[PDB]
Amino acid sequence: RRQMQEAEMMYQTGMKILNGSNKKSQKREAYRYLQKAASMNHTKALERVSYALLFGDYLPQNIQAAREMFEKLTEEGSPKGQTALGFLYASGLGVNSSQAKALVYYTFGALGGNLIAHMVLGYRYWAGIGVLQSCESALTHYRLVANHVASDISLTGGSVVQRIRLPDEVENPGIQYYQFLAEKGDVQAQVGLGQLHLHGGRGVEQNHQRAFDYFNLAANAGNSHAMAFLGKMYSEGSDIVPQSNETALHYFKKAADMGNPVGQSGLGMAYLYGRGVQVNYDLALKYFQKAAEQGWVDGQLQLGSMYYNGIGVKRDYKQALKYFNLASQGGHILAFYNLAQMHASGTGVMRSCHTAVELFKNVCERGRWSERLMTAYNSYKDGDYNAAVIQYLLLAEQGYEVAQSNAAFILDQREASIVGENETYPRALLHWNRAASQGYTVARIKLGDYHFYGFGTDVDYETAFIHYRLASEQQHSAQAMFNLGYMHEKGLGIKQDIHLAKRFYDMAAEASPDAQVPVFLALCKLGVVYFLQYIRE
Amino acid sequence: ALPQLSDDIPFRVNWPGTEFSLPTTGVLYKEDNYVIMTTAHKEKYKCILPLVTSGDEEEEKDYKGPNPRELLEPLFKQSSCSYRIESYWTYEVCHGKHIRQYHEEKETGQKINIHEYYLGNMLSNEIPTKNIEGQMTPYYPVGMGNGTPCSLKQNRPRSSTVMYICHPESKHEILSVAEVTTCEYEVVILTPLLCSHPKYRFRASPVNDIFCQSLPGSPFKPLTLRQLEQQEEILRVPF
Amino acid sequence: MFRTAVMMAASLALTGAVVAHAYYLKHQFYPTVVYLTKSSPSMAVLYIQAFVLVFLLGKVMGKVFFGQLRAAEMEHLLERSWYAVTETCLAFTVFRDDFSPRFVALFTLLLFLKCFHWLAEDRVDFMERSPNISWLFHCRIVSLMFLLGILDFLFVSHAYHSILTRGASVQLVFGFEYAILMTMVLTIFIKYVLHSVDLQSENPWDNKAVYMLYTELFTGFIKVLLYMAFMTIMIKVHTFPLFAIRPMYLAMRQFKKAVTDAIMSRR
Amino acid sequence: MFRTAVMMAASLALTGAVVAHAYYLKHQFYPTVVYLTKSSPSMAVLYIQAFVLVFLLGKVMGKVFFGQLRAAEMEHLLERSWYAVTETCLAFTVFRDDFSPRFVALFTLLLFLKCFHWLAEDRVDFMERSPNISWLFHCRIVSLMFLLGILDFLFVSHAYHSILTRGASVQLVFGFEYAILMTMVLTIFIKYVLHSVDLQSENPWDNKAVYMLYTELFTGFIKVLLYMAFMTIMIKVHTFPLFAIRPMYLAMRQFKKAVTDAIMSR
Ligand SMILES: *[C@@H]1O[C@H](CO)[C@@H](O)[C@H](O[C@@H]2O[C@H](CO)[C@@H](O[C@H]3O[C@H](CO[C@H]4O[C@H](CO[C@H]5O[C@H](CO)[C@@H](O)[C@H](O)[C@@H]5O)[C@@H](O)[C@H](O[C@@H]5O[C@H](CO)[C@@H](O)[C@H](O)[C@@H]5O)[C@@H]4O)[C@@H](O[C@@H]4O[C@H](CO)[C@@H](O)[C@H](O)[C@@H]4O)[C@H](O)[C@@H]3O)[C@H](O)[C@H]2NC(C)=O)[C@H]1NC(C)=O
Ligand SMILES: *[C@@H]1O[C@H](CO)[C@@H](O)[C@H](O)[C@H]1NC(C)=O
Ligand SMILES: *[C@@H]1O[C@H](CO)[C@@H](O)[C@H](O)[C@H]1NC(C)=O
Ligand SMILES: *[C@@H]1O[C@H](CO)[C@@H](O)[C@H](O)[C@H]1NC(C)=O
Ligand SMILES: *[C@@H]1O[C@H](CO)[C@@H](O)[C@H](O)[C@H]1NC(C)=O
Repeated sequence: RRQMQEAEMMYQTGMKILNGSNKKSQKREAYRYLQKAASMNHTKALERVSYALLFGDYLPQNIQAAREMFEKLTEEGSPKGQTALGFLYASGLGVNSSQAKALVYYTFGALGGNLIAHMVLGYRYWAGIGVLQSCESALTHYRLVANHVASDISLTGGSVVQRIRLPDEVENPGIQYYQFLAEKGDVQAQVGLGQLHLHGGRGVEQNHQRAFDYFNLAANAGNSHAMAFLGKMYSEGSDIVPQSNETALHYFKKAADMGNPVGQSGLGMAYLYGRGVQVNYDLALKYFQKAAEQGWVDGQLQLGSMYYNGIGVKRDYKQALKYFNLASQGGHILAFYNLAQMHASGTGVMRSCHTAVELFKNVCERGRWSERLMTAYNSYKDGDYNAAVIQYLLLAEQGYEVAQSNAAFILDQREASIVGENETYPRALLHWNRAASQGYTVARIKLGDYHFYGFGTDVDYETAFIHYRLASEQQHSAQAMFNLGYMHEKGLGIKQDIHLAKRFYDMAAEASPDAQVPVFLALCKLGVVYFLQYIRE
Repeated sequence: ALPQLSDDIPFRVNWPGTEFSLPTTGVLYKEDNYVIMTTAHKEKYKCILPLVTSGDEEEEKDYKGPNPRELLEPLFKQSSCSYRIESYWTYEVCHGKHIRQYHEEKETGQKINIHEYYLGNMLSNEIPTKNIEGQMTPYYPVGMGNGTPCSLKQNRPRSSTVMYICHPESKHEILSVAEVTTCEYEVVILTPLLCSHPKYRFRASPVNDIFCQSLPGSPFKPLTLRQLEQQEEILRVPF
Repeated sequence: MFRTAVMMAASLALTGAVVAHAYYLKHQFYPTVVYLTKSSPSMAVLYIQAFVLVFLLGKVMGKVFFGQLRAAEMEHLLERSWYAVTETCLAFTVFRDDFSPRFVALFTLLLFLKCFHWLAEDRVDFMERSPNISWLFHCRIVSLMFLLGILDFLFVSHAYHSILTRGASVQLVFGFEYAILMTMVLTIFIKYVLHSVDLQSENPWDNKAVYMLYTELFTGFIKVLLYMAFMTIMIKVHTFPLFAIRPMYLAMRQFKKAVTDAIMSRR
Repeated sequence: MFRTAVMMAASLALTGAVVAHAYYLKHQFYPTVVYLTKSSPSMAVLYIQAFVLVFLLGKVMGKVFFGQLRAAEMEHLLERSWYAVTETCLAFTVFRDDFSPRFVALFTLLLFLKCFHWLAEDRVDFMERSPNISWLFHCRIVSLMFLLGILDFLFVSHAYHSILTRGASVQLVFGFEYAILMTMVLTIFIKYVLHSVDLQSENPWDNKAVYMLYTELFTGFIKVLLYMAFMTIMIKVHTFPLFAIRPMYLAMRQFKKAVTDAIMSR
């Protein structure tokens, strides 16, 4: 009993250090206290450090003690220890890869309340991976996740993380000067750095205190965007900036008066929600109308929720779905969630499964677990290929399309040594196959290459021809019809015909400006063979 | 195994309870293939895992119905036949009579001519199968030639083949048109009239269902699952 | 020739060191050739191998037409090559047509014919000063003018058809230069015909000076008209004329000398 | 001289007509200057007038420094100017530093300095090739060399300061050209000192050839180092070098021949 009091104190000493310091050395000394509680069988410490051991993140990677600490977590009945043991049994990391066992662990992870076992089961029922493909099983599991994401981190949290593809970064590669430009007094540079500090992104960590000083510097300059952003910081509130409607609404009222679209949305929203002012339904709709007219993302979704719920305007679901479908193309999560809640319920639009689940999939793929794309990407750059594929194999399991290709790309180049050389080509074909059926083109060509060369399969020219054709008639990749021409001039998997080969060769010429050169040398070789046939005649 | 067991084998988690008997027909089950599982509410369950066989053809195929051409007789006699629209061309297959491919020539509201090109006029114990998108699928072939003559093939007539593939949600529509050789064609038709044939029907992998028996003392099915099934039946039927 | 051999073999081991570099990152046909034509260090070597296979080709095509240089054509060509290389790079970047495979090859093909047409002109001037002329040398001089005449008219008409097809572009400037070289071949053929006419006659040709003076007078007015219209067209164009400049002044200086010589002969 | 005066009068008349056209619809001096700066034909006329005035000033400076043309140095300077105008146009177009009047004057000054350096080298060679020499010509040559060296040093210092303060631009190429001109001026000063030492004695100097060979070898080494540095700067630069090209080969051919001659002499 005395160990339990010490272990809980040891966990809280590390948990306080973990939240307050973002340094890599400081985070790893936070996990030095969590690991001590793990040896004392502290429950909530075992969840945090076994995922750290498994993913090679904040601790040195070792699957064997990660798995051993998962089996201690399963007998207790943890929701997060049952889920990640399912991920091991699905990918065969230290175990013999039984999909029958991985479904049992996932189904008990989802009953336990986890939202990764709910995403994975919502993606397996949606794509028919290990189970029967089914709407209604994949809609119940993608809702409980999307209910959490939309309620918790809508804008109370918020995780706008870039989804960077390694194969695209190879084919075409993609802060101090910006900080120095803002140091010279530029209001636009300060607002750009302030947006990159209040929200974060592009490899820059969030800094609420630094964003407040940068926004106030541009606020004195009189920038319209900075004036609304300064009011928004005082409104929502934080540790650095206290929450107060009164000063925030007055500044937003001044911004909405002159020209601010961001100011117009906030001034209407403060009046609509009655944050420090009287509720004015007609004034809010009129103010947010110009916010929709100017093209504000947060204003278009704000007006639709007034008509979908019938607050101020008549319940015109045709007009309500007009705003939400407009805001969805701008990239707003609450537009995606509210659109999918209309399709699934059957109000406004007909009760459609399939449009709901692809809309519930995009709101689910922007949760708190999506930042592990960056941790998997940063571990790829730093030469940790064992810890960059594990964090990419979990997100590949969850249903991501970028992580079903980046995990397959790392396994394709034989870089990741956690899986054997004797298994890595079947494991890379598995995620090329999953990514190709999610509207990705390189994964459709690379599905053709694996059956062309026998990369993990028996060499099958007929199946390679199909995957090259499927990347031509739908996605129109220029390499997909150049490769289609080669199989027609050489007779691999199909009866040879030179006339079709030319057809499919010059199809690449009109489909991309990059194919003008390699079709020129290929048509000339085709012509020389044509010249060779007429000689022997 | 690599090619079939990659991810195509469906599993189902079922809860028959403490008083249950393992099935002796279909899939093979072993008493040593098992995992003990405990919920967060301290409800202990025993899940008996299945050995994946999913093999053979012992489905007792007994088909006393008519031939596959008998069902397509109503399709040909109806003469309500499908179209297909592409980038520039438009093939039109017509069931049992003719196959046509054309694009109507159009000037600035002036020209009314047509690129006229015929495709063909329709004047073994193993059913052939076609790899549709990498998955094997049976079909019924019918050949029709004597179309518009091929300029690039020694003035020989154009020959075509028509492929019927069962699809219960389709309405006799053209799936995809391709060429094997020049002036040699195949068209896959998704129609549900011949779905009644067991061999032509949509092949389904057998579900390797999992018995998660209740260890003595626990309820028949976990409590958080039971609350989950209740909400979904509530969310579904109003919707 | 051996010094050119060490230039060719060390170049072919640089082209094959950048192709075989690209068939290490992208192991197929299409992603290799696409990579080679996008990365500029890889595209630089292939341009080097193009010119190293052009000068070597030029050293071969200069052997069929002429047996060897006469120790003054090489000095004359190299002086004109410096002006031609400076002028060709001047008109390319000024026209804003970008460094493209279609633009670089077309421009360098003009200098391939311009140097071959300039070498025959020095041979044409040496033809009158050489009393010993064989049958084979006459046939080769006839052969070079026929290929120059056909290619000049073919490049003139195709560029003129491109003017009606698209409009004002860089092809009008290159077509105008080929038209100036078109009359250069005809003047060279006229001088070759005039010298061969004087070669057959075993007496001094009194009308040779009158025919030569009238030929340059015809060339001077044709060059002036082809340059004045080009300057007026480039005046009303998006960019300034710039480009040749000196070749028009060299033609005008030769035309002024030819005009003064005809006035002195007439008076 | 009559043709030059007639051309200058015609250029002045054209400039006056352009000025009248500018101050015929814009009464204010500021609006007239703005219209002149915003008009392509007025700018072209002003550039032509400036070029004519610069040619007249260069002719006056050449008449002040050199007594008369040598009938071959004039042709050499004409060929050098014909090459240099094309080289300057190619450098201006290739560098993509935008067409402005602030760099045309600097380019003209650099061309005039290069022509003056070539004329000074030709005058030194002619003085070495002539037995009759006057003290006035020597004093004028010394004054011209001192003025050219001072101007080259000032331009090199200004270009170095601009490169260190601003960054990478055409000022780096201007500084490299100024350094090449300074090296040429130092070599010409050494050659003039050797010629003055040799002309003071009424006998052939056997060590004059060895000293000239050593000076030529040092100048070739300095030119090779400068050319290698300029080529490395162009390779590290984003833009293509183009530019002179021919002067690098001439320096390399002279340095290789002099080293072979020195090895043959030794
Ligand atoms: C945008 O607009 C449309 C739709 O929005 C896009 O599809 C279009 O992309 C391309 O645009 C052009 C211009 O409209 C389309 O028309 C072109 O096709 C004309 C018709 O030719 C096609 O079909 C013939 C028929 O051949 C055999 O076909 C089968 C056997 O396979 C037999 O059943 C049949 O009986 C024939 O025997 C093809 O031969 C032809 O292919 C051509 O042949 C060469 C090899 O020699 C191939 O490499 C090329 O693919 C080539 O196109 C076409 O598939 C063609 O016009 C013909 O020739 C002359 C030139 O126009 C005409 O004067 C003749 O009257 C004759 O019609 C020519 O290709 C047209 O340009 C084109 O089909 C379309 N898509 C493609 C690439 O197929 C977009 N562009 C625009 C602005 O329209
Ligand atoms: C509980 O903690 C002890 C520490 O003494 C250690 O043996 C192990 O972590 C746990 N014991 C078990 C699981 O029997
Ligand atoms: C599962 O993998 C472990 C790894 O050591 C092995 O010991 C065990 O026999 C495997 N179980 C099988 C193959 O059924
Ligand atoms: C706005 O005022 C209301 C009471 O009028 C208060 O409950 C609310 O917390 C205020 N808003 C914020 C962000 O504090
Ligand atoms: C593993 O690789 C070996 C060769 O290294 C070969 O027997 C085969 O590819 C694989 N064998 C097994 C049993 O996995």
